[PDB]
Amino acid sequence: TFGSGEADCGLRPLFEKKSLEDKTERELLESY
Amino acid sequence: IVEGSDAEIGMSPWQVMLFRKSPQELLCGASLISDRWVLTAAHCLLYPPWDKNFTENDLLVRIGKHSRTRYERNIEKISMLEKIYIHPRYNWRENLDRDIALMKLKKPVAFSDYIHPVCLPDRETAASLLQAGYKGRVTGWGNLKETWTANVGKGQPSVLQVVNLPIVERPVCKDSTRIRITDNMFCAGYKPDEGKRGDACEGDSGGPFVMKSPFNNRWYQMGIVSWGEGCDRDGKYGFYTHVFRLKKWIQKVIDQFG
Amino acid sequence: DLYDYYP
Ligand SMILES: *C[C@@](*)(O)[C@H](CCCNC(N)=[NH2+])NC(=O)[C@@H]1CCCN1C(=O)[C@H](N)Cc1ccccc1
Ligand code: NA
Repeated sequence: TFGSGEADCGLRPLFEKKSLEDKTERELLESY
Repeated sequence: IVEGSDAEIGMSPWQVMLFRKSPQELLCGASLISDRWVLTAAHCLLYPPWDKNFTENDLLVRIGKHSRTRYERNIEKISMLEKIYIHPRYNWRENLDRDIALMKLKKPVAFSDYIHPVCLPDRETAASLLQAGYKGRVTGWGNLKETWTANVGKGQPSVLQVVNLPIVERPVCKDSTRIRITDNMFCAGYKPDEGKRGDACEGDSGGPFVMKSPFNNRWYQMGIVSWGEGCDRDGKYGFYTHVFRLKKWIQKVIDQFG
Repeated sequence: DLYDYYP
């Protein structure tokens, strides 16, 4: 069943999969 | 998107564009949750006060696009719609409660560096991230300003726009509007006291409000751009369909209906 | 409650 989606969901090939951060994602993390 | 910036390439690889087929017109955003299922807002498809009732054959989606100022040959993909599911208790009469729909693709898309699905929140992500002040990220090709503005314009940008915005506490969402809010909605945006600006706008409906989990570093779609009053007004907040709340519907459609 | 119309 679907659950939260597929095994690789939410991991971007050009960012997370390369251990690279996008230019503004730190703004999100800092809010947490 | 108001007061956003141009997206980096591959930054939002779950972004989906919903077009009218005849003539070709960008209507709404959407998001990729598998190779063949796309989430959007119900009102992009069905809104009887405006005689809007689009069928599968009226629409098409484009996926993997970064700029409208180019056909991105070999990168962007298209599909026609096999089936539309509107939430059966979507409230178009009053307040767009349950502003959510699923679209199943006739041509499942191959994933690539530019095309990849987003997650739906589990209970733990919802509890931990859906808190006042925590920021999520909203994307779209909708209007840049509520009204035409000097040296900016109004309507649709070439490059996908992105803005990060904080979730706002429910009592402030409620007090900001005379429209009746429900638990299947949340609101986001800066308050007048915060100085920073930004919002979704017309044409961004159906696009995702995503948050990156600090626990597992995955992106989760928490909201769908649903509605507002104007765009980027002081003391007004964008409204989003609460994906977690509606997740059992999403799952039933995908798991059961075929 | 937690989910709309569930169970
Ligand atoms: C269809 C979507 O593009 C759009 C998104 C608006 C987002 N606005 C901001 N500031 N974040 N939604 C709509 O245009 C919906 C569809 C029906 C009318 N509408 C509205 O947002 C009205 N401005 C207000 C409204 C009317 C009826 C019921 C609820 C809200
Ligand atoms: Na505002």
